[PDB]
Amino acid sequence: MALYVSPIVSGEVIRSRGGSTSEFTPGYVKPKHEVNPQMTLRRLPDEDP
Amino acid sequence: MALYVSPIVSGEVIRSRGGSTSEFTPGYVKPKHEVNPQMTLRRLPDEDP
Repeated sequence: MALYVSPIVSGEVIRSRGGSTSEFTPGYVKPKHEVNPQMTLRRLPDEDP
Repeated sequence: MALYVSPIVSGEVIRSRGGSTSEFTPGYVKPKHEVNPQMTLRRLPDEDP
């Protein structure tokens, strides 16, 4: 804060401030999915008969 | 989901979707009526005498 150093002593020296780092590197996602080429033979729920 | 697959273990295959039905034929209705031209001689409740 400041507290009260008297005008007869030098006083203490404050450490200024600062210093904080961090890392958040990798991440990933990959939704592979199949087309199923033999699924197209039968009738889909759509595509009215 | 496709959560978090790392990019050396490329990943797994999903099965997409599909399927539903129902059956109900037409239904039917027919209200027959008659005209019977022999009952037109007597006056209607309308058609003041």
